[PDB]
Amino acid sequence: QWEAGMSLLMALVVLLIVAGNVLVIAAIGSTQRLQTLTNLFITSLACADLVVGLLVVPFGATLVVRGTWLWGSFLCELWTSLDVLCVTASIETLCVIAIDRYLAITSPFRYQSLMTRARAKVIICTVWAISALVSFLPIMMHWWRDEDPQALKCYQDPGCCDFVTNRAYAIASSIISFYIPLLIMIFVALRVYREAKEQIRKIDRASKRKRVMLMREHKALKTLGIIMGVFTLCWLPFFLVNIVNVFNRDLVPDWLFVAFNWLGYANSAMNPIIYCRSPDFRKAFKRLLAF
Ligand SMILES: CC(C)(C)NC[C@H](O)COc1cccc2[nH]c(C#N)c(I)c12
Repeated sequence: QWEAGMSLLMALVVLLIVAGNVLVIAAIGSTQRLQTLTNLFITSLACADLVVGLLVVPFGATLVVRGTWLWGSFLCELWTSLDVLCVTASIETLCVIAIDRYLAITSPFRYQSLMTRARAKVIICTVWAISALVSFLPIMMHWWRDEDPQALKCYQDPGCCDFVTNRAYAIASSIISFYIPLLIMIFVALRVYREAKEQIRKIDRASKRKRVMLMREHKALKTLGIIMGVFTLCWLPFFLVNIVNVFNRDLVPDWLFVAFNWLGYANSAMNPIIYCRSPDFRKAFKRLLAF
């Protein structure tokens, strides 16, 4: 009856994710004070991370608990596609926010004259467009399938929903969906840690007006660096191992490959918790929870 002592932690984590992200969307949707530009991208994340809790985690939970896929050969690929999509759409939006805070911290004038709200919404959709094209289609077109006699065995089996992929895909799909966006995100997230350091460096002047607006605008930039940071810690392991197999299979235990995968799942619930650093958010979550 070990199944009962697991469905609790699983229903618990689904709760944290959903409740938490539904909260973050409401906090921004209600409070006009939280309806900033960057907080639109943050909304996108709250959605990607929500879809995970609502669909990706539930199904993925029954596959670990029962040890067998019970929802057919279709929902297998469909659940896989939503999974890959949500992770692609995330790293891309985090990569946007980096370039955003960069262009908004080095060209304050050009930024305001070019970056509106209706344009940033286009940006958000363009990201979800590329994410689908890149992750969703190649799966639908079965470019991931392997010719291995063992692999061909798992495709004809509806009860088996293992993501057995060839090595050509394994490499390209991980580069495109993760590594390239990650490197870009990291590089730019370091260029914004230098300018945001030189701004608080060449601040022996200013005032309790200009140092207060550099105390709020360095302070959010930290919360973003934490989001980008934690996210990397939860998904970089998984993708390192993912590549290891491409070079040398049977070197990493399958139980572990699933471990690091759930590590990256937990990352969806970690966001709303980190937003409690901001006084605004922290006050907005109390309004809704009826305190
Ligand atoms: C295997 C499964 C149970 C569904 N979990 C997949 C991960 O959530 C996401 O893994 C990825 C995310 C984004 C792009 C990716 N490319 C490849 C490959 N090869 C993977 I694995 C991958």
